[PDB]
Amino acid sequence: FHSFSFYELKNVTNNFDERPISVGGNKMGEGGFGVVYKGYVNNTTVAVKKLITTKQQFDQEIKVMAKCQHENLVELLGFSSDGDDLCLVYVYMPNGSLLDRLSCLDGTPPLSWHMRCKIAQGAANGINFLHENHHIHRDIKSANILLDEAFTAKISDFGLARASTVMTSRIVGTTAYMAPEALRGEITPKSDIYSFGVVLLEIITGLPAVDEHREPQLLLDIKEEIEDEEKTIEDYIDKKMNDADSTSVEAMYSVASQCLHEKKNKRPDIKKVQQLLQEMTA
Ligand SMILES: NC(=O)c1cnc(Nc2ccc3c(c2)CC(=O)N3)cc1NCc1ccccc1
Repeated sequence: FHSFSFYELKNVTNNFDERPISVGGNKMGEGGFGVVYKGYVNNTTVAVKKLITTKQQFDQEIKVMAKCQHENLVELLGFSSDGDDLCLVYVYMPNGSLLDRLSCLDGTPPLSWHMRCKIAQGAANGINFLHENHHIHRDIKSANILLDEAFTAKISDFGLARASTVMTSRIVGTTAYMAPEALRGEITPKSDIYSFGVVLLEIITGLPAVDEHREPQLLLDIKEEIEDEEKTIEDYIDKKMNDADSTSVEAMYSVASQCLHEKKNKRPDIKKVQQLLQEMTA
């Protein structure tokens, strides 16, 4: 890819400025894995991820990348195994995460239904490619669907991804998005489909998967509220959009509801998901 040299990265991220971008700093975000900073490497704006158990998820991401190169996956430009810390250099996504755009973080406009259908279709192509190449993401969520200049969906965080049903003791991912069997230890591509279903619900509603001050706290519980005839998806539609037509909204929910099949084998495969998502627009 490119070994970069820790000192070039330290330099281009203003000595890894802890100050947020908001105040003119370099810190973009965090996560248990490490801090992500904005850098400037030869006119190119980059995203530099500086990393409980000490070099795992590093060589994992490096291996999953190189293997995986699709227009719906974030591209890794380099790494840095020298100096003082383990860094990874990805392409800077100017339109941040889908979670950010759905929540209108930092006064951005609300995504239209048109944009949301491109984002769903695109993210499905990315999962498709990953599954075609026998990889299971294990953390499909809206925070992990990044958006470029043209609002193309790019799937991120492959440090947990596994080559493909096997059970495990170290259970990882984001609950609220996690499939019931994934919460039990089952490593399966079917879990990725379930987690995508939660993302479609987030796209439709504009509601985050989990909200402690909301009833229900878990967004997947609204699927039960809808199915138990109490309400309709039309009552949950993101009011922050002028172009969401009930016919395609119901079509997305139909897909989301199929993904959110509690029984792993009853869920559609990513290819079925892609063709139903294509159908919705065409
Ligand atoms: N506009 C933005 O805020 C923004 C710009 N560029 C990004 N690049 C990027 C690409 C691949 C990967 C990562 C970041 C982290 C990783 O693991 N892979 C991510 C962004 N937001 C989401 C974001 C995610 C994590 C931390 C801070 C921020």
